Amino acid sequence: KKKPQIKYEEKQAVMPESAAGTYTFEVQTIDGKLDYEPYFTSSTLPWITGAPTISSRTDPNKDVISFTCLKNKTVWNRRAYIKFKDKKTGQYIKGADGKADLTVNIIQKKNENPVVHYKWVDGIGAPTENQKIKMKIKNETEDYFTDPFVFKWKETADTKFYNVRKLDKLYVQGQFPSNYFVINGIRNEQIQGRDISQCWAKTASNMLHWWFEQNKDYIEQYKQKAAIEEWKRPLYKHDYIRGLQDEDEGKKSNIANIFRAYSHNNARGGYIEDGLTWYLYKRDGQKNLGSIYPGLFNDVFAHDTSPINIERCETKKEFEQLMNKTLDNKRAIGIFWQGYQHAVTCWGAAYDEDNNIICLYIAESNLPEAVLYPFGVRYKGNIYEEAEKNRTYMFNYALSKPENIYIDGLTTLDKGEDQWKKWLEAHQKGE
Ligand SMILES: [K+]
Ligand SMILES: [K+]
Ligand SMILES: [K+]
Repeated sequence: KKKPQIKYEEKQAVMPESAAGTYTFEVQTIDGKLDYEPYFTSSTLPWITGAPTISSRTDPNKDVISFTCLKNKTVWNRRAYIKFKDKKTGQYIKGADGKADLTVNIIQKKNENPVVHYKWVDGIGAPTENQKIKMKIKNETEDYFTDPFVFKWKETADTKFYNVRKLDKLYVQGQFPSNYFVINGIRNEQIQGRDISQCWAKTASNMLHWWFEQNKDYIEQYKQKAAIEEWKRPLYKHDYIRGLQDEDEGKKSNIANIFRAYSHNNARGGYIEDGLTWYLYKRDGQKNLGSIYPGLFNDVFAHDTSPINIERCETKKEFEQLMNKTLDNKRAIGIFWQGYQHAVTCWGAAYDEDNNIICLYIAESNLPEAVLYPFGVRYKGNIYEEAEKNRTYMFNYALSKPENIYIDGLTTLDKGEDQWKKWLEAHQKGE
């Protein structure tokens, strides 16, 4: 009497559709019918209902194994594993090489028709359908990314986000104006500013434009009530001119021009939070960041009352908690990572029906178009039984082979409403 065995060609994944259902695969039964029991390697996987079972043994050559899945609402494949226990010995059955356990890889396919909702940074509106631009797949082929959340948000006269671009990247030698980089400075001096490594400053400038717009009425009062230092008076405005051609980027943003003319362009880079501090209040660390120190609202804010925060994330739970808190608190968003420290601005996020964050809409100062670009959000480990670390990779749809960008954290800028309120109540009490 030969011992019956089971076999399965492991290179064959079992791939159920995204729909809910009971799905099957076949296990070969050799020399009879082994007494075994299938088991998922994790029993707490929420999208699998119960254990797998042997649902038919009528064919002498094969067993049918069944398992039941919930609908995959997400835009990612998801993975489970089935092993088999010999019921007499209690031991896991060996695979073809005789050493590894026999393991069947289950990969339930993604939702091809997700319902997506969006959350944008407070005060910048939301894209109209006419402002959403589909994206060609690059290798530019004539294929397009076809998932609805993959769009560029085109800047127009009517859009309210900010995306200041690096003049060093836009510049075409011999075609752009020779004076493309010239800036008229605070003392009406002419300065040539370069921005090739100023990712951090472009991100700070975008956030500062948003902050000056949000706090426009407070800043008007501040200019009328504070004893402003004479040289700083021209800095209490923000001009961001939409509709300019690339050759005119030097005229587009007074804030970006201040960083370009008076900060540094060190190839190591800088930090978003340092640019934000430098613009808004005095701190000893930023003493030598530039050749001037704007510190425009030190009467309102100090480091103790700071509207700037820095937080890190290393899991899907950490990233999503941070993003949702920031978006629900009317804060602007800078994203950083070590690549030199890289920095971009985030203006919003796309969500699937499970509230997973699936895409970010990014002002990238290194990228050429006057648009926000979609950066897809992906994970390499399980998102149901999360490991100690599950980095939130970012996928640049615009690039022809997108290297993985592990988000390190978020530098955020709050409106500072309580601080502004306390400042204003203090002046009216003295009046
Ligand atoms: K689930
Ligand atoms: K099980
Ligand atoms: K998964």
